[PDB]
This record gives sequence, structure tokens and C-alpha cells, in this order.
Amino acid sequence: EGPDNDERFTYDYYRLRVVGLIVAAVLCVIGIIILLAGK
Amino acid sequence: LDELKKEVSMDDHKLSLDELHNKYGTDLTRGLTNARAKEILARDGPNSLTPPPTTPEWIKFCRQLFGGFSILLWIGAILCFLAYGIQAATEDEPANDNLYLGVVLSTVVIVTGCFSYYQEAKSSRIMDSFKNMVPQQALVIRDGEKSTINAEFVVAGDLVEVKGGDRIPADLRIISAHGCKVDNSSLTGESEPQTRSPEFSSENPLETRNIAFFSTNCVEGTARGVVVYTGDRTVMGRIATLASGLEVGRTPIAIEIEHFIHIITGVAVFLGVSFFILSLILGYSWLEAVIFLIGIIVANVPEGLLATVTVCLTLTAKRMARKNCLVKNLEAVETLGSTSTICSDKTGTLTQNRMTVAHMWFDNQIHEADTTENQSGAAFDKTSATWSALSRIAALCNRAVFQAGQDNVPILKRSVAGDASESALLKCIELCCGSVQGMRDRNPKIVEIPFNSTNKYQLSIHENEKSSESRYLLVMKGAPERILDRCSTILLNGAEEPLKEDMKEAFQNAYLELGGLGERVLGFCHFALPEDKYNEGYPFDADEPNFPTTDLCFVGLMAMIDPPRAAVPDAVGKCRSAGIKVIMVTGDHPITAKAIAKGVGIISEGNETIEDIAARLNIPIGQVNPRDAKACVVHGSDLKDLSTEVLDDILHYHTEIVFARTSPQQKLIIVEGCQRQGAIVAVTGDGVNDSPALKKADIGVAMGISGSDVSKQAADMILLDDNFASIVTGVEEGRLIFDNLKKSIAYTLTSNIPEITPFLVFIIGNVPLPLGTVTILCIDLGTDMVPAISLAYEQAESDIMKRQPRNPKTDKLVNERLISMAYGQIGMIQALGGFFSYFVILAENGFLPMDLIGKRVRWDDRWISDVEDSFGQQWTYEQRKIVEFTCHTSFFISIVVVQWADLIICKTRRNSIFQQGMKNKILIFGLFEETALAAFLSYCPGTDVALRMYPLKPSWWFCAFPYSLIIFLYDEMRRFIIRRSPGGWVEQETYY
Amino acid sequence: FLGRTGSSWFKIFLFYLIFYGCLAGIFIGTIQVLLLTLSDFEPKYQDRVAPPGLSHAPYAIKTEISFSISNPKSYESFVKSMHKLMDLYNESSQAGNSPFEDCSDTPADYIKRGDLDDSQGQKKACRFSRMWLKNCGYAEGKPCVVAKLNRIIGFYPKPLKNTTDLPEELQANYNQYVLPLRCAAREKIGSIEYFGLGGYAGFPLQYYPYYGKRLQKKYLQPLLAIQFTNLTQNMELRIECKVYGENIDYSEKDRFRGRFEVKIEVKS
Ligand SMILES: *[C@@H]1O[C@H](CO)[C@@H](O[C@@H]2O[C@H](CO)[C@@H](O)[C@H](O)[C@H]2NC(C)=O)[C@H](O)[C@H]1NC(C)=O
Ligand SMILES: CC(C)CCC[C@@H](C)[C@H]1CC[C@H]2[C@@H]3CC=C4C[C@@H](O)CC[C@]4(C)[C@H]3CC[C@]12C
Ligand SMILES: *[C@@H]1O[C@H](CO)[C@@H](O)[C@H](O)[C@H]1NC(C)=O
Ligand SMILES: [K+]
Ligand SMILES: [K+]
Ligand SMILES: [Mg+2]
Ligand SMILES: [Tl+]
Repeated sequence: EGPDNDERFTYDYYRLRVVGLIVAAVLCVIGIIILLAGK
Repeated sequence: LDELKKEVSMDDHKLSLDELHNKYGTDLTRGLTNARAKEILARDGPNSLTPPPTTPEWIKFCRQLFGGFSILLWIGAILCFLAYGIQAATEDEPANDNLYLGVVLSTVVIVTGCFSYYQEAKSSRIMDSFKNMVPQQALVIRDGEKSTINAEFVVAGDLVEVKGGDRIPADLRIISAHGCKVDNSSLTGESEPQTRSPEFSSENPLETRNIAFFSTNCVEGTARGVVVYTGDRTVMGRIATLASGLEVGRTPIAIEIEHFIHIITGVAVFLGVSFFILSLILGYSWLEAVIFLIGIIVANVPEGLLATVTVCLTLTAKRMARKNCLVKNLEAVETLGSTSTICSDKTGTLTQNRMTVAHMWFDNQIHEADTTENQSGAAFDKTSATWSALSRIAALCNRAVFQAGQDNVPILKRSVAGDASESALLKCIELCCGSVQGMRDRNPKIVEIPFNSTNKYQLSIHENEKSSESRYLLVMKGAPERILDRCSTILLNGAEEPLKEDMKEAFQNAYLELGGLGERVLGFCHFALPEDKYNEGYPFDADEPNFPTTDLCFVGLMAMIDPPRAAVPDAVGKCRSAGIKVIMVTGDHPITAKAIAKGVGIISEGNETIEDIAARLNIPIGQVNPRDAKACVVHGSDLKDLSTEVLDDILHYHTEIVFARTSPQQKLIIVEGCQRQGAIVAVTGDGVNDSPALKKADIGVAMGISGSDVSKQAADMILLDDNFASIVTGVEEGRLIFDNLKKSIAYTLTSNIPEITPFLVFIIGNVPLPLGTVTILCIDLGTDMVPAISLAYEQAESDIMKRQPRNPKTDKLVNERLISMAYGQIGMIQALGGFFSYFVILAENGFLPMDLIGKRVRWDDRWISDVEDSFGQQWTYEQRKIVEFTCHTSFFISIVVVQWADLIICKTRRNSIFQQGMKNKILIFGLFEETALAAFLSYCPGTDVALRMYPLKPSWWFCAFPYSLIIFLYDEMRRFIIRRSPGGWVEQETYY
Repeated sequence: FLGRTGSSWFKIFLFYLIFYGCLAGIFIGTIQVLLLTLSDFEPKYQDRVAPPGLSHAPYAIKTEISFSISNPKSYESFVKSMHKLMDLYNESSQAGNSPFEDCSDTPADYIKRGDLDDSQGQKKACRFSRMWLKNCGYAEGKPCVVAKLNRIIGFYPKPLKNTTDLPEELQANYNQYVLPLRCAAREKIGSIEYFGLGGYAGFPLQYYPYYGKRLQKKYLQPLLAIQFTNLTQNMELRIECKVYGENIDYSEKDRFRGRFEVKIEVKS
């Protein structure tokens, strides 16, 4: 917007962290699954 | 020091009984005086063995703390505390950087110390096992009276008494004996009881009957003797010292490790000081000049590599534990793969160590029995009525019996009370005719004449199990020729017939052939006594010939030997196909040694000794060109008068070598001879007479079930099931781990470049620091760990058992070709991918690549809270630093992303991934966990403080992707060239 | 030689020359495409400069400006940087209707010169006289520090509204058009005096938004002179100058995030 362009200097680092941690966890689980296919 | 002990012993068995007493101030009848014995005790010292001085574990741990990488990491750790000290004095720095990094680095050294300490293990209790062979007490005659004393109180000169069941307390001169037999397997590896008597019977004291040795035991009878040697001075006490004293030495794998440590340490100190001066010239304060150096150290040293090696070794040892192959020393996991020569004991190693029936001669025909443990062969005969007649004599004319409670274990494995030949016959009949006890119940023995030294035969009279007869049957066995002189008829295919010169000659032929096979041959015959001349109550006199022992019916011959283990012939061939030379080294007699050599394939068909040529051509042995003989059989008595140079010529000039009737020191000498030629040597054995050789071997392998305690103490590896096929597996595993270590090392080293280059450009370019010191440790200690380990699970790319053993002088674990690829090619591509992401982060935040050159001065200036970017904006100190640390984080993640491809390319040295596939589940696990770790380290809240890791935007992850792919393609194209032309260019330049 | 023969030494050179040549050419290619995705007038991200920093002229050794009044070369270090900044706000530097403009001598509202486009020439910036900075060689005794708000493209600094309570409660509250700056230390052993545009202790909103170096060269940002004529002497005084606004925030880590950290000591 014009004088109300506050969103330009903002970033949702909170969501990014939530998503990043979700991904890291799921990649960790997936890895266990493939490894445990025989121990 | 031990050169004296490598020599054959000198003795006094040639002296008379009386003469021997003068030498030791002793009485043949009364024995020593209580006072004289105590005097000699203080004089000579105790009848005991002293363990050699060991190196304490303290010094062993700390010796690892100073080996190249640890030295550089120490210099880094201290240089951290240096810069910290210089700070705490000058400008009060409330930070924790240099202090904590110095603590972290010192911990890395200590923990890495534990890994190398675990790898360099030496579990040796040789002298302890020998000490277990000296009895607690001995029986001596002192002041004309026999008393039990502490065996350590035994001295040279006293009168000792032994009987069946006790250990020889010391080396004795036999002066009196009654039916005494002894087990000399300690000195020979052969357990057949040897008679002991006062009479001298051989110039060689190790063969004479009037000497009994410490480390052996009396098996039966009784004997008295004069002690000639005590403690360390006994024949086997010296073997003990020799074995326990032998310098261990460095393994092939250990030598390889130190070698690449020098290389990497070299480049480290090179670039280290090369850029330390390069910085001072650029006008960098010593305050900074050291900080850069610390970074250089951390970049160059692969912090997690030595521990990787250890884990890869451990994991390989775990797989072998699962095939009944115990590894006592982690490094011995690889030595077997580098082995070019095997020196093998025969008895209990190549052989089962059990007299077993091998052949039978009946119906004018040679039949072969199955000698294998698990009976993997086939039948020979069952139909012939002759067989049942021979079978009956083998069962009936036999005094051997199975021990109680064996019905659970297989026939051939069960313990038997009796001599070896009777046990063999027992197990033979029990196997192919069912319960022998049944045959001995159906035919009650009424009278017998046990085998006599003079008679040279054993006879028995039984009540024929037949109801229509129920009469008296006579059976006998003995020396083949003696049995022949007592026969008139031969049971041919059922019916008897006169013994014509024809069949008599066929007997001699059969007899000579079986004997030529190194087999012990016995004759078997029977005689159905006439009914009218022998009533159902007729008494037979065993003392005086009350019955005919002539004109009997010859039934057949039986031959026997201590046979090879089932898997041995095939394992020997497999070793030989892998280009490993196999030598036999045995305490056994030459005829037996040679016969098993041919049986297992040590001596291949057609190959001759000089003696064979001479007999065939009917010419003198001196007339034979010795170069025409590729095979040789050396008796220990001849070995004794040969110099090592002459032993070296024997080793060089023959492909098929048999060393027979060797002493324990002689086995050591042969091993050393092989090593002297530059060969990596394995020893396989099971007896205490293998202990020195096992110790000196680059790798000693002991048998687990049949092995003596001493042998297993002297070994690096134990075959827990006595499965000789495990040697073949071991060499295969050894070769595979050697290749996989290269892959894992290249992989680990490759990521050094993207950690070095940022520090260099930081100096030469004056840009903001692309990657931090902490960030490097997150790679080498964190992300790269599981992937690097996973390479240990790689399958072979080709048939490794088809290639020759590596040349330890030329074929190195880390060579110039590895460095060229890891440092010069792949690592260089990784460095760029790192920098790219760095420029991406900065440029997208407003600092375009052009304006970055020569800005570090203002960038690092803590007091400039207004640096201008390319777009004209102003940044505080902490703001721009957050972007900088975000650059460290994405550079870090870029390494991980480019290591994805590197992990896949390091999978194979030659083959394509499209050929080898992706069947390594540990490797795939590594990829997932590596990426999980990196993501966690970036996105987990609080990690921005502890590790300076900042959250990355999704687009950031993909910066290095095009570089990751170029790596995959590049290496795939390169290896395509290797395969397409075995010529050499790409091969001799980059083929690891 | 060391490794190989001459023929081999050559081939290994011909390779790495072509190899590294290609790699350099590829690296440059990826830099090209990166630049191609970026604007010339505005950076892709601005969340890392977001809350504006407040920086001053006196180059602090360590957020500190200690000196002796009874000594000449004791403050000549701080006068060097003080001069460096003010030397830019010269009248001879601001000449003609291009590219400067005379703007309200009293704090006014924002000025939009269109978009971040080159569809116009150099966007005309408001003039600023260093003569608006009353009282301030500089203050040889009791320094005359000069404040500054960090430039951010398209940033509209918004003052706080007088809805509730305020630190400098309602005094000279030019609510609509002034971004205030109140310095503080309890510990009240000083004498705060502020100088600026229109005589206000703030930044005139008529200098915003900044259009960037590419679209606005020679642009001048508003200054706020602060004088501490404290009646005290020979002691470290921790003085913090704070700016207030809707778009202004602070951090415990970044001690320059919309605020000062000055340790004055007139040890004379
Ligand atoms: C900006 O203004 C300052 C004001 O002090 C100028 O400093 C002048 O320097 C000259 C020569 O050194 C002196 O004779 C004067 O006394 C100073 N003041 C004035 C008001 O003229 C400085 O030269 C100016 N800088 C530029 C680039 O124009
Ligand atoms: C950051 C940049 C400027 C550094 C570049 C370093 C280059 C020149 C280095 C890195 C790895 C190096 C190579 C590594 C391996 C070998 C194989 C060896 O048998 C001869 C030297 C040779 C061929 C080296 C020559 C120089 C080399 C290519
Ligand atoms: C600032 O200077 C003016 C003259 O320009 C003078 O009248 C005044 O006293 C000075 N102010 C202070 C607080 O010293
Ligand atoms: K050994
Ligand atoms: K590394
Ligand atoms: Mg043996
Ligand atoms: Tl490293």
C-alpha cells in the first residue's frame, strides 16, 4: 500500500520455523522407516 | 634378545643316570636333602614364569593424543586460549568465542583419543596361559620320603614322581618308568601318547623317551625323573618367553592411517603458515593473524575422519562376529584382506584332529569311506556279504566305547574311551551299521587276547549271534603282513577260497597304495572254529594258545588318517585363486604332512619334490636339478642346519612348500622368513606350539573349539566354529573394507575445500566471512558422520577375490589420485556452490557482489552502526551480522546439499550408480538424517545463540542444487571414460 | 620430477586450466541470472533493516565519548567525524532547483514522488540547512551530539498518537508530523537541549519516503542536534537517546535499534 506498507518490512519467521521443524521431523521419521527395513 | 630363544635346545639325555646325578648333586633313590633343595631354591630361583613388563594404559592413551591431527587441533585449542588471553588483557571482551572454541577443540582431541585407543587394542595374556600349565603342587622324594610341595619350590636335582592324570612340573630326566605314556602335543601339536622310559632312544632330545617336558601331561602309567630345568629355563618356558616377548609391531592398516595423516598434516601446515605470512604482508594485526590460523587449522583437519575409520572397522567386525569369527583386535579386520601368504598348522587346523577310517580293501577292491565331519560324501558298499564280515570284526575285535551321555551329539564328534585306531573303527561301524553296542550284545565275548607288542595282533572269541549256530567265532586284527601269515582262505564276495599268490600280490598292491596315502593300515581276519572240536562249554585259554591262530580266513584291510576338515580343500583353492601362497608348517611327521598337503591342495597334482624326481627317474637326488621341483618337503632336523639366507632361497624357489616336524621356534623362523621377503603373512593354528608364529604373524587366526587357550591368546582372530571357510570370507571382507575406506575418506576430505576457500577469500578479497569455525565442526562432527560411515556397507564393484593381493609398498589407502579428485575437482565445485549461496543471501538483502570487495573493515567495525548497502540503506552492527550468520547457515546447508551428490559418487570408484544401484539402506538413512540434522540446526529456536545458525528461507535451500547436479554428472561422465578405456589417462589420474 | 614426467605435468595443466576456466564461467553465469532477478531501485528483502537504527556522528570508541575540556587534542578526534557529517549538509552542495527543493520550514507531511520507477528523473529531495542546528569547532565543553535515523527505501516513519500517556507527556506534541527523540539516563545529573527542523526535537516527515541511492542521489536525511550542557563533571554518565513511533522498535541485542548508547565524561 501507500503510507500503510508495513508488510514490506515484515517476515513470518515464526511460521517458517514451524514448517522447517515439521519437515526436519518428517525427514527424520522417513529415514528411520528406510533404515528399519531390516535393521 | 630373543635370538637365543629362536634356536634349538641342548640337553643331557645322553648321560647315564649316575652321571646325571653328579651334574646336579642328587640322589637317584633318596632324592635331595631338605637343606640342599632350599639352597638350590635361593640359588636358581623359583620354578615359575615371570610375565614380561607391559606398557601401562596411561601412556597408551596419551600416545594417541599426539598423532598429527591431534597435534594440529592442540595448536588450535591453545591458539584459541592465546587470542582469548590477549583479549582479556587489552579490550574487555565479554564474549565467549575463543574461550569456548578452545574448550570444544580440546574435547575433540580427547574423544578422538578414545577412538584411536579403542582401535589400537592389544589383548595379550600369553605368559598367563603358560603359567596355567604348571601344576599347583608336585610330588618329590626328599630325604628318602615322598611329599607334595608347591611346584614353584621344585629345583634342578630333586627326584620327582608323576602318574597318569598329572602335569609334568618341570623338565625331567626319566630314571624309572612303568607303562608311562605322555601327551607331547604342547611341543608337536600331536596328542597321540608317547612312551617314556629311562633308555635314551634318539640323539634329538625332543624325540627321545628319557626326557619329559614341562607344559605336557602324563596320560598313563608312572615315572620318576631328575629335574634338569626349572621355570624360564625349561624347553617350553623359553617358548613362553619367546611368545610373550615378541614385539607386536604395526599393522598394514595402521601404517596406511599414519601415511595419510602425514599428507593431510603436510598440506595443513603448508597452507597454515603460507597464509599466516600472507596475512601479515597484507598488514593484518597478530591479533587477527592467529584467529585466521585457528580457522585454517579447523578447515584442514578432518575432525571426524579417524573416528569414522574406527566405526567402519567396528561395523565390519560385527558382521564377522555373526559368522562365528571373533575379532580381538579391530585392525585385524583388514590384515586378512592384505594377506599374501598363509602359514598353516595341519593338526586341528586343516585337519579334524581325529583318526578316521579312510579306505577299506575287501573283494579285491579299494573302497573309500567318507572322512568329513558332517558326512558330505557318499556310500562305498553295503551289499557285499564280505563287508558284513569285516564290519563284524571291526566292532567285535574292539575294546573302545562311547562316553556316557553322548547320544545327543553326532557320532564323529563324541568322546571315546580308547586309543585313536579303535575309536576310528568304532565310529566307522556305528555310522554305517547302527549301534555297535548291539553287535557286542548279540555276540558275547568269552575270551580275548589284547593287542601285544610281541604278538602284533589282537584276537577275540565270541558266541555267534546266529541261532542255527550259536557256536564260537574267532576274530583278530593287527599288522597287515602279520595277519596275512595267518590266513589260508579269503572271504571273496561271500564265499571263501584258497589264498593264491595272485590275491596275495593284490593285497601287497592295496597295502602299498593305502600306505602311500599316508594312512595307517590294519589287517582283519576271522575263523569259524569247528563245532565238534569246540563244545558249547569248551574253555578257551588266553594265556597259552588253546586254539588255532593259523589257517584263518582273511576278510579285508582298513586304512585310517586324521582327515582334512570338509571345507578345507575348497578354502585352500580359494585362497590360491586370490593369489595367496599357502604353506604348511607342522610338528607332524613328513609322510603324513605331505599326504594331507596333496589332500587339501597345498601340493597340486603333478608337482614334485626333488625326492619324487629321483625315485621316478631312479637316479641320485644330487643328479636332480632342484629348479625342476616346484614342491618341497623340509624336515625340521634339516631346517635346523640351514641359515636364514638358505631358508629365503627355499621360500623364493618353491610355490608349494611343506615344513614338517618343525619346533615352535622353527614356525616363528618360517613366518619371519616370509615377512623378510616383504609379504603380509597370516598364521592359522590351534596348539601351544603355534603361539610364537601366531604372535609374529601380521594376523594370527586360532581355532575356537579345538584351539588351546595359549593359541587363542596369541591370535588376533578366533574361528568359534572351526570353520576354515571363514578365512576366505575374512580375506574378502578385508579387501572390501579397504576399498570402502577410500570411498569414505575421499567423501570426508572433499568437504575440506569448501571450508578452506572461504577463509582464503576472506583475506585476499576483504569480504565478510562466508563461513565460521563453529560451522565447520557442525559438518565434520555432525552432518558428514553418518554418510561417511554408510560407505562401509558398500558391496564390491567387481569380483575382489579374482584380483591379486595389494602391494603394501605401492597400493596405498590414500594416494595422489584421491587428493586430486577430492581436493582439486569435486571439493572445488562444492566451494563455488557455497560461495554462490553466500552471494545470493547478501545480494537479496541489499549487498550486491560488486560492493562487497574490501568492505570487511567497515563490516566488522562494531562502532559503525550505519554501513551503506548497494541500495543506499543503513545497517547497524547486529543487523548485518544476522545476515552474515545467515550466510554461514546457508553455506553450511550448501555443503550438505553438495555432499548429497558426493555421497552418491563416492559410492563407486569405477561402476556407475545405474549399475551398482541404491541398495545401501544405511547410506539412504544417512541422506535423510543428514538433512534432518541440518534443518533442525537452522530452524530450532535458540540455535542462533549456541551455534549462530539462522533460519533459512525456502529458496535458500536450492542455491547449491545446480552444483550438486554438476558433481553427479561430472563424476558419472569421468567414470564412464574409465570403463570405456582401461588404458590409463582418466584411470591413472583419478582412479582412487 | 616430483610426481610425473613433463608430458604428464603438461596434461595435468591443460586440464585444470580448461576445468577451472569452465567453473569460473559457470559461477559467473549463475551470478548473472541472480542479478537479472533483482531490481535496480529496490532490494528484494527489507525485513533485516526493518526497525530503523539510530546512529550519531561522534565516533564512539565503545559507545563512549570521554575527553578533557582543559585539553585541545582531547576532543579533536570526535570533531573529525562531527565535521565529516555536517560538511555534507553545506549550502553550496544544495544549489538550484535541481535536484533540490525548498520544503516547509516547519514539520510537514510525507511527499510521494510517484513509484520506485525511472519513469521520472532524479526524484527531488528536500533541502536541509545545517543552520537549523542551533549552537552547533564544536562544543569543547559539554558536547553537541548529532542524531540520525537510518535510511530505508519506502519507509514511512509514523509518530505515536496522543491517545494515551507518553514519556514527554503531551509537551510540544506535533502529533501529526514529528518523530520525537528524547534522551535520558534517577541519575538526572544533566541538561538536555534539542535542536532541529522547525525547532522541534524530532524528524520532519516531509523527508520521506526515501527513494534510494539510484532514484535519489544527493538526497539529505534530517538531523537532530542534541546538546548536553550538564552541570556535572568527571564521571561516566550513561545517556540513552530514544526515538518513538509506530514503526519504531528496540532489541536487547541490537543496542542501536532506534536508540543511542552514549557514555559522556567531561573529565576536566
Ligand atoms: C562545508 O562547510 C564547511 C563549514 O565549516 C566548510 O569549511 C570551510 O573551510 C574553509 C577552508 O578550509 C574555511 O576557510 C572556512 O572557514 C570554513 N567554513 C565556511 C563556512 O566556509 C567546508 O569547506 C565545506 N565543504 C565543502 C565541500 O564545500
Ligand atoms: C583457492 C584456489 C586458488 C587454490 C587452487 C589450488 C590448486 C592449484 C591445487 C588444488 C589441488 C592440487 C592438485 C592435487 C593433486 C595433484 C596430484 C599430484 O600427483 C600432483 C599435484 C596435483 C596435480 C595438485 C596440483 C595443484 C592443485 C590442482
Ligand atoms: C548558543 O548560542 C547562542 C548564540 O548563537 C547563545 O545566545 C546561547 O547562549 C548558546 N546557548 C547555550 C545553552 O550555551
Ligand atoms: K599377531
Ligand atoms: K571435511
Ligand atoms: Mg594343531
Ligand atoms: Tl575440516
